Amino acid sequence: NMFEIAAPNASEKTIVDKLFQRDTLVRQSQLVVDWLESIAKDEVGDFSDNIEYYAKSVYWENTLHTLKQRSMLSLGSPDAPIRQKLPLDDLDREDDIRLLKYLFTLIRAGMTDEAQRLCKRCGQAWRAATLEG
Amino acid sequence: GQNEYVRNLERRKAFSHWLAHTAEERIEEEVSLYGPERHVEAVFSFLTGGRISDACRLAQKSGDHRLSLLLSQMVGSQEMRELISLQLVDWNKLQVDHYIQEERLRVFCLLSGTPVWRSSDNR
Repeated sequence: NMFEIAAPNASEKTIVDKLFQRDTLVRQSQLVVDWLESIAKDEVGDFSDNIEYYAKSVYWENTLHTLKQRSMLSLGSPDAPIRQKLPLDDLDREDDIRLLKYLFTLIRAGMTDEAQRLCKRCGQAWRAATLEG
Repeated sequence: GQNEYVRNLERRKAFSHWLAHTAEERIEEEVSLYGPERHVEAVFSFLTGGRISDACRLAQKSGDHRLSLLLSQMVGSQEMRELISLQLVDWNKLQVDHYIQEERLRVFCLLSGTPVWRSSDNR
């Protein structure tokens, strides 16, 4: 009974652990989901357009260098692109789409630690902190 | 008034109760004056005067019950708030989180742990 043995001071973490320990059916569904995550389709890292072409040195580098310069007829002039649609550029949009497909495939396959390390490598502190939660 | 750690913690709890109680009346008066509540000031006043159980009811305009989940298991709050702070400082260093409400950012800095913030605009 140490599996569910706790006090009110025991955290929600230990709560989830005790629930998966005692609830055999939830744990069986979890093992089936773990098998599904293990046997999944994962994109190639350095041998496809996933990361081999998305090896960006800096995040929103295009948005920093240009200012809709691509969407301008001259030389011209995750909270910011949410508050103002006009910010994001096409290059960063496509690269983020690729990195997002990569991270989502990793999460669905269960490699969440590798997805966090990839968010750290790409400079995506936002997605990294989010995955940390 | 009169385990060392436990004793210190109990004293801390009593002092916190005193602080909350001595400011309670003032905080209640202030809130009545606010009228339509504003997360810039209302939330600041609630946070410094405690009463987080009622603060959550006040934050239902956006919807917030992770706090009920906190009252259930008072645990790991330190690390939760620290991760919030990390996210906030990342936003600050990324030149974003600027076109948002002025003192909303002020209140975010409070949970972060920085009592005085010199921003890029030298504010």
